[PDB]
This record gives sequence, C-alpha cells and structure tokens, in this order.
Amino acid sequence: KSKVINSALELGNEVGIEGLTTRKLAQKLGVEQPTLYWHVKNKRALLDALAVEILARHHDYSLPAAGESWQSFLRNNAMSFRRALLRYRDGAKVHLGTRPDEKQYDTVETQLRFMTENGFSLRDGLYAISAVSHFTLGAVLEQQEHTAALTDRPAAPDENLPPLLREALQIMDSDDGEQAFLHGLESLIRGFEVQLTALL
Amino acid sequence: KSKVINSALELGNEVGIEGLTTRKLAQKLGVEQPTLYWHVKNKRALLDALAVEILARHHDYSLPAAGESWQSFLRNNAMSFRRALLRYRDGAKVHLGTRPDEKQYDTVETQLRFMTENGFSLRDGLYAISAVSHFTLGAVLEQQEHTAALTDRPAAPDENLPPLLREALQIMDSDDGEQAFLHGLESLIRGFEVQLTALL
Ligand SMILES: Cc1c2c(c(O)c3c(O)cccc13)C(=O)[C@]1(O)C(=O)C(C(N)=O)=C(O)[C@@H](N(C)C)[C@@H]1C2
Ligand SMILES: Cc1c2c(c(O)c3c(O)cccc13)C(=O)[C@]1(O)C(=O)C(C(N)=O)=C(O)[C@@H](N(C)C)[C@@H]1C2
Ligand SMILES: [Mg+2]
Ligand SMILES: [Mg+2]
Ligand SMILES: [Mg+2]
Ligand SMILES: [Mg+2]
Repeated sequence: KSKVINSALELGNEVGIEGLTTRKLAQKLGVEQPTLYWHVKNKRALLDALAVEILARHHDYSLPAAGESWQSFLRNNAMSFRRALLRYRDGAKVHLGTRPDEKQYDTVETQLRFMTENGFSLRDGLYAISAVSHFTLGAVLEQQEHTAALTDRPAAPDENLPPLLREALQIMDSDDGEQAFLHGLESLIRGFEVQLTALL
Repeated sequence: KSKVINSALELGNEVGIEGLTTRKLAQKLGVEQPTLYWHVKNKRALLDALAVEILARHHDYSLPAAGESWQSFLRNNAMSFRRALLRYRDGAKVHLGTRPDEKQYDTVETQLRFMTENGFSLRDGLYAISAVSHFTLGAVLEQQEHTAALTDRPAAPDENLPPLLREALQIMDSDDGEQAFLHGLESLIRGFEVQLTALL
C-alpha cells in the first residue's frame, strides 16, 4: 500500500483526479488490473488514502503550539491546510467529502479539545473548524480551477464592464488569491470571537 | 446553444461532470462530433455556460430587497446560491474557477455597489462576497461528495474513536450539513460586522 500511494500521487499530478484510473495505475505499478482491484477495494478508497497521505506529508501545522491562542492556531492551521492542498494537482478535490482517518483521530481530537478548553461548545467548536475547512477548500478549488481554465477560456470581454466589477477583477488579477483568503480567514475568526464572547 | 445546454444539463446529472464528454453530448444531440466542436469551442466553454444557466434557473435571491440590511442580503443570497448549486449533480464543481459572465454583470455590480453603499471599501466588500462564495462552495462540495462516497466507502471504525470526535460525527450525521452551513454563514457575517464597524 505504501508504493501504490507514491505512484498514484505521481500519476495524479500528471493526469488529474479524473485520469487516475485503474487501468493506468495498474500499468504504472507493473501489475494486472485484477491484482490492483484486489488490494485497493476501489477508486474512492485510493483517493481517501491519498487525502490522508497529502496531509501527512505537507500539512505541518496540525497542532497548537504551547500557549498559542485559538485565534492564532486557527489561522496557522488554515494556512498550512491550504499549503498542503495546493501542493498537488486536484489535492483539494481529493479531500472533498472525506472523514478523519484512524491515523488522524488523535490530531483532530486535539483540535476539538483545544476549542472546548477555550470555551466553545463541542458543537460550536466543530462548526467553527468546519467553516475554516470549507472556506479553505472553496478558496483553493476556485484558485486552482481558474488557473487551469486560463488556456481554454477566451479573454473575457472588458468593453462593457461596470466600474466596481472592473476594479474587482483588477484586484483579483493582482495576486493568486492569497490576500482574499487571508481576509476571509480573519473575518471567520473575528466572527467566532464575537460568538464565543457573547456565550461566555 | 439553447437546446445544447438543456441536453448537457440532463446528461451531466446522469453521468457527472467527468462523463460530460464530446462523444456523449454529440450523441445526445444527434450530431457528428466535429459539428459540436465547431460551435462549442471546448468542454470548458460548455461548463462555463452550464454554470451561468444553473444560476439563471435556480438562484432566485441575487438582488437585495428594498430596505434590506446587508447582513440579511448576504445570508439570503448565500442560502439561494447553495440551493442552486445543490440542484444538479456536480453543480458546485461546474462553478469552480468561473468568472462573472456578461449576462451577470449588472447583478454582481449591484451586489458590489450594495456593499460599498453600506460602507465597505470595494476591496473589503469583494473579499466578503468572495468569502461567502468560497465557504458555500466548500460546504456544498463536501456534502455532495460525502453523500456520493457512501456506497463505496467502508463503514468507518468506531471502536477506537475519542470522545469529542465521536460526538462530532453524531452531530454531523444528524442532518445534511445545513446546520453547520448556517452557523458558518453567521460567523462570517458577524466577522464582517466587526471589521466594518472598526473601519467606519
Ligand atoms: C475536526 C475535523 C477536521 C476535518 C474533518 O474533515 C472533520 C470531519 O470530516 C468530521 C469531523 C471533524 C473533522 C478536516 O478535514 C481537517 O482538515 C483535518 O483533518 C485536519 C488535520 N488532519 O490536521 C485539520 O487541520 C483541520 N483543519 C483544516 C481545520 C480539519 C479537522
Ligand atoms: C461579485 C462576484 C460574484 C461571484 C464571482 O465569482 C465573482 C468573481 O469570480 C470575480 C469578481 C466578483 C465576483 C459569484 O460567483 C457569485 O456567486 C455570483 O455570480 C452571484 C450571482 N450571479 O448572483 C452571487 O449571488 C454572488 N454570491 C454567491 C456571493 C457571487 C458574486
Ligand atoms: Mg482539472
Ligand atoms: Mg475534512
Ligand atoms: Mg462524482
Ligand atoms: Mg463565482
């Protein structure tokens, strides 16, 4: 199962999530398709394993530092999650709809516990963490897909742009989406603060 | 171009975004593939058109009501966007990375103008709108992909779950993701309020 992930990751960056086929993986592994099907129950199982391995390799801020604020942790954790998702073609797509793996239980429990220790209810701490995750996934996928489309997509017409949209597009072309992402992350954290403060 | 979208939408729900192929669309249209290629420059152009049409058909809260607060508008707009994305298989996937179409310019300009009239800078109003969009896309895609995986994905092991994760999973299995979504939306709006308030 170790080398299979490594080959599948290499294949996935070369052909994308859609092109990560049984035929093509079995070819890369040097084996008959029936053998690949035997040990890897299906594509969804493979994708699940890739989602875990991508965070294992590249998500380096999964735990709070000693004495770190929850605000700081959420920000650093989100930036790390983003960096991990961006490392591979369709990395964010691979993650979508997964649930924590057994190897991640201690990590995600620590995050949940950290929120409750800071005074969030489990439900609200979960919803905050979920909001950060969903926002980050959406921001990453929009960025990755926009970049991927540049080749196929006609230069969009500017002769009839209204003023604010015209300015907005200029702002968005000024970087890769990172500024927007950091601003949204801060909006979320400011929101969680308001909410937490009221309840306590 | 009208009937093509209609057939492609019907095909897309039956075979997904990946299965929306030239071969298969040309077959559904009753035409040779070279004819389909002629008028539809490529798949990305088709997907772009589908993204516009899906909102045209089902996104019914694109404009603020007379006298409506920006907080209320963002919430109602987000709920509507979600409802539209959820209507079709891979609707959220179709949207990813698109930019406003000429037919949408007046609509998105109105939204941007509404934020600036309420005291947001154009940049901050844009980043707020972008945050709502990214969060909604991420929440929808996670929900849709989780549901789609239920068939292929083994019943995940519960014998070694830690307490907070165990409770979190029970909370998440209690609905389809809507409660989490509404909570995250409120966190975002509370955050934007804090930010706007400080600046003014
Ligand atoms: C707590 C939790 C998390 C995630 C998650 O999917 C999830 C779930 O599906 C059900 C119940 C709880 C969770 C994350 O994916 C994950 O990305 C993650 O696995 C994770 C991780 N493994 O380190 C994180 O850093 C978290 N962060 C991005 C908010 C978040 C934590
Ligand atoms: C303003 C804006 C929007 C969107 C968008 O993609 C975008 C962009 O890519 C660049 C610059 C501005 C925008 C939306 O997709 C869209 O979904 C949308 O098209 C849209 C719409 N057409 O009605 C919306 O309702 C908006 N809402 C979900 C926040 C948002 C507005
Ligand atoms: Mg792709
Ligand atoms: Mg996850
Ligand atoms: Mg699918
Ligand atoms: Mg958009």
